[PDB]
Amino acid sequence: TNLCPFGEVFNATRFASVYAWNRKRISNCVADYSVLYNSASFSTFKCYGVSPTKLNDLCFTNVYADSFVIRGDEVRQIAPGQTGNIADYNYKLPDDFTGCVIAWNSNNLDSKVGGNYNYLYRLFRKSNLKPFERDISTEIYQAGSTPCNGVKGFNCYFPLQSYGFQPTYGVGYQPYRVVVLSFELLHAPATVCG
Amino acid sequence: QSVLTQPPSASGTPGQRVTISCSGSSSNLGGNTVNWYQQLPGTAPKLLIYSNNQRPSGVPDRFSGSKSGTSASLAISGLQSEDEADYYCAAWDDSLNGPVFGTGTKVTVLGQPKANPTVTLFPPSSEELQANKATLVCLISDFYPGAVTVAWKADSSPVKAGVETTTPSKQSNNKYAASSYLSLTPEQWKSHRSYSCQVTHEGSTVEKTVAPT
Amino acid sequence: EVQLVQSGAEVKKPGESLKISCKGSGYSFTNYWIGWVRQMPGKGLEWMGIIYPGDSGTRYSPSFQGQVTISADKSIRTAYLQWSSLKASDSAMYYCARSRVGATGGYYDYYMDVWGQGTTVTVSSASTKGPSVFPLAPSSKGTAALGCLVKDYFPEPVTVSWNSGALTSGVHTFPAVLQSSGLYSLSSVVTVPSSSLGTQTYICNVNHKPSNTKVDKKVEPKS
Ligand SMILES: *[C@@H]1O[C@H](CO)[C@@H](O[C@@H]2O[C@H](CO)[C@@H](O)[C@H](O)[C@H]2NC(C)=O)[C@H](O)[C@H]1NC(C)=O
Ligand SMILES: [Cl-]
Repeated sequence: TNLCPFGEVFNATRFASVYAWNRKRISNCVADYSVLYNSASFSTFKCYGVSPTKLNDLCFTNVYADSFVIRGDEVRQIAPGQTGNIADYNYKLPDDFTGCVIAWNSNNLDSKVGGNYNYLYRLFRKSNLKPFERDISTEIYQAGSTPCNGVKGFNCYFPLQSYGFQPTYGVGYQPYRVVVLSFELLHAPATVCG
Repeated sequence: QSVLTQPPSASGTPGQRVTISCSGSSSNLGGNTVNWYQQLPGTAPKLLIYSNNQRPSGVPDRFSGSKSGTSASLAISGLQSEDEADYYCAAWDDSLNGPVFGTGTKVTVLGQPKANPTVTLFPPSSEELQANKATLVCLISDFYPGAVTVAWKADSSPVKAGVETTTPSKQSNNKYAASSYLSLTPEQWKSHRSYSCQVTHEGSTVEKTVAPT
Repeated sequence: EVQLVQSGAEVKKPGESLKISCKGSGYSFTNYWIGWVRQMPGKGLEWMGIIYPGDSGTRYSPSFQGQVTISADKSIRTAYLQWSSLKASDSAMYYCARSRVGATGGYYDYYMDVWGQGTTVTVSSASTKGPSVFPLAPSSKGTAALGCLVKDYFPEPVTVSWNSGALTSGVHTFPAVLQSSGLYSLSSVVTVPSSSLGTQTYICNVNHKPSNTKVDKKVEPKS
């Protein structure tokens, strides 16, 4: 019985930007969520359709591990039924989401003096994302009636903005690493247990 | 915060490596890539680096760019004589909604040893004074590389109004020359005890002083 | 290959209108922004603005909005930069350039990959004027520098010799300054041994052809 490779996902040295969020398929293995839930490091640990403490008792067919960085005050948008810049344009959970949302402050790793500009998010889009849809396009967003022709200006915005994380930011603006675990139960052997 | 700051000058011997910094802010380099342009004297600028570190066709691999956050750098390895030029960084700036050029860096490929300037300072002639005018003449020559800054002084106080300074120009021996002119009224010239012309060349400073006598 | 060709050098007076041009070749003229860049003498590059000839849209720098007009005529692949009333301060080199745009790794790309050869614009209200010539006496404090101040003349150039060309060793005639008045001034200095200041006469011969000026000024130590 091989252990769940949660280390590659939670302990990845770098995380994706939320607009290009990473997905890892987790199956085979059999790891325990008690230590994760009893960990003093995760500031958010919220589950839907399933109980975190009783996770060791349950078996599922597949697990998806999505990971990315957002700012602290956006963690509340990583939940079913939310709207806002992140839920609308970057990473959208379904209403019937079954899984857990885990986040922790990553200021020590992801902020730099003068700003870490590596992490981006999408501010504009012609429509809201469908659940688990991904958009990595970079066309100038034409908000107004003037064509942009690839240049910013009159109501013409580059769609991605850098978080520019600085260590002196308040915790609402500090970077948080997020792991979304989707517990899928289809018609297959339940190979992932606690 | 909408100016790309570059060092005024840089230099190296042939074969050496020179680096040129480009300092920006969140509104430009934070969300936009940096580019570099090379302008040989008397020629049009040309694209040297685009999108932080890409080279157009016809730009050798001796030029490499890098960008980290709000800072960027151009490196020239194995300096060759034809690399002597002005270099400008540039990027789109979101505060101004347009491209901005950096302040520019003059690169010199040292063909001879460094040379300090010769400074000659003349007071107003008696014949100009009788015409109710006064000009101090500060002549600067035999310096290399071709970059100087000039500061004028009344007694020991800075003077800025009425200063006219040439750009450095290459002289015969491939050293450089410049001249700086201070216009005064005869009353101003006769009020102070002395005027000074202070020339700075690569951290060194040469000062000459004249007095109304 | 892709090429931009600009119109010829311009000599104007303040208050006159001016339109300079930039013709593109070897590419789809309506598919790229084309822009203007100013370079004042001895100074750096300043972005002025751009036009997209496919639909005549423009973007102007805030420092140049309303001061100039950028236009284009796509049937003849030409972009323009226009002033309704020039100032002397408009004197500069002007380049046109083709823009390239896009994105790399989530960050916005904008660069100018093809450049015109440049157009010089010289705007002056100065009238032809001969110089006043003043001696630059050797100071009384093993070599000494004496010279001649050639002041307030227009246009360039002047010629300076010393002792009718008999003296050439040690002569340094410096390039002129352009004063904000529109007039030029220069100096010529000859460095001689201090021991000859009493026994050798020094006369600078200044010639300004446009004013038919010929001045010979003796330079003697100050009394
Ligand atoms: C990620 O790495 C950290 C550190 O290497 C692991 O945290 C350690 O976990 C053990 C028990 O599992 C504790 O005894 C240590 O005190 C922990 N160290 C720290 C610094 O927290 C963590 O288990 C790893 N997570 C995953 C999912 O592999
Ligand atoms: Cl393009």
